Amino acid sequence: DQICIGYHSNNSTEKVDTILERNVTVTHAQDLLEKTHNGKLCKLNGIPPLELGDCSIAGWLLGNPECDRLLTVPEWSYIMEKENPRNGLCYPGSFNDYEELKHLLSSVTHFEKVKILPKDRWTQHTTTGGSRACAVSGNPSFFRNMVWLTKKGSNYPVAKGSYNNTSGEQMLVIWGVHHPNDEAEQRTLYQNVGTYVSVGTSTVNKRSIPEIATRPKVNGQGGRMEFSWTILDMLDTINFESTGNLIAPEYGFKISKRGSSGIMKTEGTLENCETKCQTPLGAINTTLPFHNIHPLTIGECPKYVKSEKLVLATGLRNVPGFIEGGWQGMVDGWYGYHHSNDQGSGYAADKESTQKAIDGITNKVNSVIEKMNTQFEAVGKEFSNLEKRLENLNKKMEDGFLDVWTYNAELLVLMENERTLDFHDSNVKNLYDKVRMQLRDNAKELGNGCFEFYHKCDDECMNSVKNGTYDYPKYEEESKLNRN
Amino acid sequence: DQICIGYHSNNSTEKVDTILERNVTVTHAQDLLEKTHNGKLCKLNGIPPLELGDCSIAGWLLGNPECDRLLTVPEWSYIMEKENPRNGLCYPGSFNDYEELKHLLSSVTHFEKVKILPKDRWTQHTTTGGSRACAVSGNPSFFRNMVWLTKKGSNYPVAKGSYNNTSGEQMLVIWGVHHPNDEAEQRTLYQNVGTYVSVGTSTVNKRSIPEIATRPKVNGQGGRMEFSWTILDMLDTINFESTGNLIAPEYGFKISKRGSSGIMKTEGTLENCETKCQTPLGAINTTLPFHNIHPLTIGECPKYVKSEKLVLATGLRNVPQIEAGFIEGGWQGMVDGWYGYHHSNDQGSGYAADKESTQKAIDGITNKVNSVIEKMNTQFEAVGKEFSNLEKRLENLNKKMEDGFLDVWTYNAELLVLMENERTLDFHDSNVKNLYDKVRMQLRDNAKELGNGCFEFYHKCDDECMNSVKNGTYDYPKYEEESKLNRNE
Amino acid sequence: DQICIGYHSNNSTEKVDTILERNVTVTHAQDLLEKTHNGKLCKLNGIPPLELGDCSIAGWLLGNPECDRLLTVPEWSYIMEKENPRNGLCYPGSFNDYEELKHLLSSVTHFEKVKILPKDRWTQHTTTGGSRACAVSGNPSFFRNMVWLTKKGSNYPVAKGSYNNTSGEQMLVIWGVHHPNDEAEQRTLYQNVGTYVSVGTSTVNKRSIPEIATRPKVNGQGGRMEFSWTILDMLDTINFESTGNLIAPEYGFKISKRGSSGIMKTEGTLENCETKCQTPLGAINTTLPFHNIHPLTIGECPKYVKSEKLVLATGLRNVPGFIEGGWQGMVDGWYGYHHSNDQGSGYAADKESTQKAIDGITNKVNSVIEKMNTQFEAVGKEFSNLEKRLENLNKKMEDGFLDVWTYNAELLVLMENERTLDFHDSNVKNLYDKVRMQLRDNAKELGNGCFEFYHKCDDECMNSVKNGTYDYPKYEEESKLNRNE
Ligand SMILES: CC(=O)N[C@H]1[C@H]([C@H](O)[C@H](O)CO)O[C@@](O[C@@H]2[C@@H](O)[C@H](O)O[C@H](CO)[C@@H]2O)(C(=O)O)C[C@@H]1O
Ligand SMILES: CC(=O)N[C@H]1[C@H]([C@H](O)[C@H](O)CO)O[C@@](O[C@@H]2[C@@H](O)[C@H](O)O[C@H](CO)[C@@H]2O)(C(=O)O)C[C@@H]1O
Ligand SMILES: *[C@@H]1O[C@H](CO)[C@@H](O[C@@H]2O[C@H](CO)[C@@H](O)[C@H](O)[C@H]2NC(C)=O)[C@H](O)[C@H]1NC(C)=O
Ligand SMILES: *[C@@H]1O[C@H](CO)[C@@H](O[C@@H]2O[C@H](CO)[C@@H](O)[C@H](O)[C@H]2NC(C)=O)[C@H](O)[C@H]1NC(C)=O
Ligand SMILES: *[C@@H]1O[C@H](CO)[C@@H](O[C@@H]2O[C@H](CO)[C@@H](O)[C@H](O)[C@H]2NC(C)=O)[C@H](O)[C@H]1NC(C)=O
Ligand SMILES: CC(=O)N[C@H]1[C@H]([C@H](O)[C@H](O)CO)O[C@@](O)(C(=O)O)C[C@@H]1O
Ligand SMILES: *[C@@H]1O[C@H](CO)[C@@H](O)[C@H](O)[C@H]1NC(C)=O
Ligand SMILES: *[C@@H]1O[C@H](CO)[C@@H](O)[C@H](O)[C@H]1NC(C)=O
Ligand SMILES: *[C@@H]1O[C@H](CO)[C@@H](O)[C@H](O)[C@H]1NC(C)=O
Ligand SMILES: *[C@@H]1O[C@H](CO)[C@@H](O)[C@H](O)[C@H]1NC(C)=O
Ligand SMILES: *[C@@H]1O[C@H](CO)[C@@H](O)[C@H](O)[C@H]1NC(C)=O
Ligand SMILES: *[C@@H]1O[C@H](CO)[C@@H](O)[C@H](O)[C@H]1NC(C)=O
Ligand SMILES: *[C@@H]1O[C@H](CO)[C@@H](O)[C@H](O)[C@H]1NC(C)=O
Repeated sequence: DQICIGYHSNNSTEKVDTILERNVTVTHAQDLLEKTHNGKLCKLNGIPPLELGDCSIAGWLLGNPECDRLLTVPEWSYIMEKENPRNGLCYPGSFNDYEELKHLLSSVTHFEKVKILPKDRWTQHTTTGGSRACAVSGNPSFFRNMVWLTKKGSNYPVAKGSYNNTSGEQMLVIWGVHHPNDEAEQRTLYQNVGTYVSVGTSTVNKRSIPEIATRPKVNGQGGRMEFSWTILDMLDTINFESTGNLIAPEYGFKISKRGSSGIMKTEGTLENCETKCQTPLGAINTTLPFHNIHPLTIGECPKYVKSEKLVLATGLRNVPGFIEGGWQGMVDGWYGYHHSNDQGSGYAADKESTQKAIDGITNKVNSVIEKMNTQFEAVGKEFSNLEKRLENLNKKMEDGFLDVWTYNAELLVLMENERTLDFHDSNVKNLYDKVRMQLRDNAKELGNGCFEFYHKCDDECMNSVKNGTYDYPKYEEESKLNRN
Repeated sequence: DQICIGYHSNNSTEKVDTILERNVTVTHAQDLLEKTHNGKLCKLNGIPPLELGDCSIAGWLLGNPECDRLLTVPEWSYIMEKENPRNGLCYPGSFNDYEELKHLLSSVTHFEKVKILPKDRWTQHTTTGGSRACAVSGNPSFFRNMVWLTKKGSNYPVAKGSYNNTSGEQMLVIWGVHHPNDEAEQRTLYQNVGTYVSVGTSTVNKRSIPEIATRPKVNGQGGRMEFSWTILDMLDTINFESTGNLIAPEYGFKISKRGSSGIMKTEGTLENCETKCQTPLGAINTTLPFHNIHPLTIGECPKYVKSEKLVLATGLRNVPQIEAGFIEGGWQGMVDGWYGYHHSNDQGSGYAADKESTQKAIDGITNKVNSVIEKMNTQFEAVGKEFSNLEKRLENLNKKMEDGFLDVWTYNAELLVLMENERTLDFHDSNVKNLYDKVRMQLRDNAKELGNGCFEFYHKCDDECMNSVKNGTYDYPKYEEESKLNRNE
Repeated sequence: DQICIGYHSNNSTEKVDTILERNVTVTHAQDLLEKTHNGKLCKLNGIPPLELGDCSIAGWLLGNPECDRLLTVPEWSYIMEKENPRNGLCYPGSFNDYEELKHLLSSVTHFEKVKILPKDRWTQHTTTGGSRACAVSGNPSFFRNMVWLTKKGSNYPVAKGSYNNTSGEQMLVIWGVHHPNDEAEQRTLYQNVGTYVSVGTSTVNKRSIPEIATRPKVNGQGGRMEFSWTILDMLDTINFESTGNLIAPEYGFKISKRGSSGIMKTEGTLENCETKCQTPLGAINTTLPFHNIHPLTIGECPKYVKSEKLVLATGLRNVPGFIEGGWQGMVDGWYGYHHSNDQGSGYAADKESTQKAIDGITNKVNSVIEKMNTQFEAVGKEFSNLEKRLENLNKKMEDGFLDVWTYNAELLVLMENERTLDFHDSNVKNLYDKVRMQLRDNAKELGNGCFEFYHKCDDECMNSVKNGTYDYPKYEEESKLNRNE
């Protein structure tokens, strides 16, 4: 009668890492990292994104003539913008607090255009101005959402306009000022000198004086246009007054939906899919809790780790008694209790320690996945030319948190793998020690892992041993008899 | 003649958590987290806070007529403010660099009001102006700490004012400019167009022009007042000069105490205590090194971890015998030590507890606890800050930084406690096994092990011999022949 | 006839720390922290730094009369500046976006002065203006890189000037405006009131109005000067137009080399070295992976840990069979097989488990060094008086990352030391257990960590025992006969 204790072995070829060892073969391994994407920019939960194409956000909002397909826009999930869009400010100029506006838009879904100041009310001015820098079929044109006020005859009466926000939600209004390149152009466009533009609401209050200087010709013109914006609250009023150099708005952008969104800097084109989260390189379809594609993602999907391998060893060592190696024969459990009697042999497994080990390993896996749900998520942000210190601060903070969490994940995986391998070895050793303890001195220890019984006993005796019910006082006299 | 080795079990029901097992019962556990507070706003080391109430900081410094109880305030320890104070700028307007002023005030204790420009020196102008927006008992009034200069008769001569800071410390000066809502109002109040307000110090150079615009009515007025500030260095001079639209200061605020304080956003009222540190929800009076009430605290008290439970296992496992050794469970009789060494002689018995291993294990566990506590004293402490409407990027940056550091440190603390529990339980098991192995080793082969954790001596010894075996002075050559003779039977 | 099992002991006096016990004596230890510097400021890879002395960046760029030794400056590796420089803006005033310019300079090597607007083209104005705030040898002087245009005779014609950047790289241009203290001074200097200064590029549009006010006297003057700057792109032109209060530039600064550099706030001078890594306190010359001198560093050299000692335990516990302690007479390896045959004895050491332990320890050391090479590196930054919140944010972020990484390193070292000591003890115990298992009952376990054979066998048999080729059916009969006695 022999009762050898061992561990199940198989033919898997999965390798894991450890603190003391590298490239170790195990039986069962669970991967936690996804490294594949389909390389397609496409829908999020059935709502298509907004594709600006060769357009900028400023060009979309001001109404660039080239960007005429964005005049009416349905609900969206995210915004796709090129890194250096070509169609931006048709007329050269600047946008004040552009990056703050982009940050505000990042969490704003569907807009709704409202005609707040029609073009027919300006009866004492000319509203048909345009420039060749914004040309359609060769003829001069202008922004679609704004009006350029100019002389009518030879006078420029004081321009007044007001809007009381009775729409129902918050509204965004954009206005501008014009800066000519000489006094002659100012006199030929507005018939006044020392003009002003005044805007006033319940919170904001500006009065801007046009600035005239000689400048290089950008897009053919030496003049510039300065654009500002504000957010108008419910039941609030905005007032406009100008003796000259006013670019009045015609539409305000009501905020309609709101939600979680973002702006993506991609060079791709919209295709037809349906994914759950989207990265600037492609979509992700996964159930694993980590990925290594791109830090900036939109939707609900795994955390980002800057690593190439994250494999958790949930099985045993693959080395083909337990002092020589594993057993290929066993298929039931994890720990070996070889059967060999006179009437027959067998390969029965142990149902006691196996369940405990499975529960412990599953608890460890779940704890590892659970400890990392509080990771750091990066959010896109834009910074101007004179804000390089802030940009460096943001970049360094994001990189530092990413490195910290990558280190944490890798160290946890390594330590858990080492603990798992040692845990299995200790479990097998403890089972062998318990068998030797219970059986006591009524056997000889062969050395390879099992005992040669000193007393002849049968199926009932040794399944009693397996159940931990061997009774030393029950059968020892014949053992001592055959001891001689 | 029979010795045994086991461990100690008791009646405790504290539960601890481990990286592999959940809700494991132990003998002794030490708590580290604190989850209670009195829910009262009260004193810090005997110094009461500055309770603004319904007033804002601008309303306190400018002298809003509703904030007349704060004209002279004593030394404070922190400032209590509401999220949306009702009484701020009674006359509508703005306040340039408000948040920088609040950041400066977060580290400034007791002020001292000094009359730098008396109201009576303006003998060529009118100083009795006021608005119904800041009205007391129906009649018009104005800010208590400022002067509104208007024309006297039909003339507004150039107004000049200087102050040389000989007060002995740094001074805070606040001025303003009035923006009317048409040209007629400007001519009715100052009798001039194209006016200016100029302020000049050694490091400050400004010249503001009025901005006339059509605006809605806030608190009944269409005009606005813009306020600015500066910090005057010692032995420095500040100059004022204006053709119109000047809201001149009358008092200057002198920094006197300095120290560590803060601005707390709360909606409660002051009460009677004496606390060591204060949170916006209450106060903590304990000695544990962790808490989970609110990230922003003023004073000296534990660090913040976003966890619900943090218990360290400083004891054995609790699996007592159902209905005599470590293979079955623990013994209730060991009240002297941690590692039991039950003995039983021919004439008597007992439950003596070992000493050499117990003291070493106690020292090790205490060192581990102290190391865990000491490794986490370099945590991240959150500091309150305020941001404007056009600074959302900066606010998001600050919020993300604080939240990320809190998450990192919470993860560190939780993982450390888990690993400590695992290794402590394994340590105790290994130490019991080591003691048993040492006893078996010294015993050599002069006993038959019963299996249940202990062996019955083949040689018949007495109290002295078995005490020597306990101490570790068992001599094989002295008592081997009789043992062999007995085992021959 | 008897063998024994043990480990190696010697007379080293290195102490390591562990999570369960402090100041443990070990045989072999490795240090990972550098705590020494030469206290000198000196060259980085053969290129000397730029020594500003008692001058600020603004003083160097605007041409202060005191900083006359920096008119021509060769290539550099880093910039030396004092906390409170003496010679800065000789004429009192301000510098717009000073910290952004310093950040731009933080990654810019060699400049090249280009004379863009000569001093002789202003044939309708007086260019010889000067002040006693910047005085050389008593007489009034001015900035060397700037021109002060005043009236000539009794007229101030409109002043125009343009430059087209054909130099071949980006060029930095600085201009200024003047603020007098009274209307009389403005009339004396320029003959016009309500003057303007206008600057225009393809991305910059500005119109500045002089601000006249009464101010205290700084450096003996009540006026102020405000300076601004811009970066000119290639093939882009800049236009200047003013009716007064214009401080025109004469030189532009072409960015010629670019690279990695920095600004270091120090008070020392330049000595002679050839270092690879420089700190504001001194230079570092080491191959260890960590240091604790100063967070700010220029060059390539170890990471910063805010700690006092970091020692990794490589060897065994140094206490002088394996139960009573280690052996002092073993020199070959770590785990030994002290044997004593009938005709002799010895102190042989095993060569199979020793290699495994050596490989494991080396892998652990290399791994510990490898995981900690993605640390956080601090970069110097400057903030103004009204940017206190940003400064506090930056300081708190840098400090927090420093503490996080210090904690990580310390915990790693402590846990690894515990694991190493336990690993060595377990390995020795495993060796003894495997020998005892292979010997089967043909042994009399003495207790002291080793036993006496029950069968008399020679050197070859003992070698076979040590090599794992011990044969039970070879010499068991005589052993049983002996044990029956
Ligand atoms: C010197 C002074 O304070 N004068 C007025 C003041 C200003 O004339 C102006 O309103 C600045 O905001 O305003 C006060 O007076 C007025 C009301 O009583 C009146 O019904 O409506 C006026 C506007 O049309 C004006 O508001 C005020 O602010 O209430 C007070 C004072 O007389
Ligand atoms: C063209 C020029 O530089 N002219 C003066 C200059 C200006 O007149 C003005 O001071 C701008 O700051 O200032 C200098 O002259 C003067 C002193 O020598 C005199 O004692 O006091 C003057 C003021 O009351 C004035 O400061 C100067 O800055 O020293 C030089 C030059 O003559
Ligand atoms: C903007 O419109 C709203 C409503 O259309 C105005 O609010 C009303 O004001 C009148 C004053 O004559 C009150 O009688 C109403 O009760 C108000 N309605 C609500 C819903 O509050 C508001 O006054 C207008 N804004 C301005 C500047 O006149
Ligand atoms: C502000 O007052 C201080 C003294 O209270 C002035 O400093 C003195 O200036 C005179 C110049 O005539 C010197 O003789 C004294 O030695 C100075 N005393 C001290 C203590 O420094 C200071 O000049 C005044 N400020 C202004 C702008 O005049
Ligand atoms: C600045 O100088 C460059 C180089 O001479 C000018 O670029 C040239 O412009 C002319 C237009 O008449 C073209 O024919 C050349 O081919 C251009 N040269 C290059 C290398 O592109 C540039 O126009 C000048 N700037 C201004 C404002 O005139
Ligand atoms: C009211 C208006 O738009 N007027 C004219 C403008 C301006 O006069 C300036 O040139 C500013 O661009 O410019 C054009 O001549 C041009 O060729 O761009 C078109 C147009 O006739
Ligand atoms: C496995 O990792 C070890 C590192 O110890 C390396 O030497 C070996 O080449 C690796 N093998 C493969 C197939 O990558
Ligand atoms: C995502 O992968 C699963 C595979 O489990 C597949 O069934 C599913 O169709 C995939 N999703 C899409 C949108 O193709
Ligand atoms: C457990 O036993 C102790 C004996 O000291 C006793 O004080 C305590 O009240 C008991 N606890 C319970 C819940 O019975
Ligand atoms: C203890 O933790 C276990 C987790 O395995 C949980 O199932 C059980 O409900 C917990 N008990 C209590 C009283 O919370
Ligand atoms: C703090 O609590 C302790 C109880 O441990 C109490 O003795 C002490 O008086 C309390 N301190 C205050 C200020 O209430
Ligand atoms: C070693 O460390 C211990 C801390 O447990 C301390 O008590 C002892 O003084 C230290 N010895 C030396 C020589 O530093
Ligand atoms: C740095 O130290 C090494 C010692 O290994 C020495 O050889 C080398 O010359 C030193 N470098 C300098 C610049 O002194």
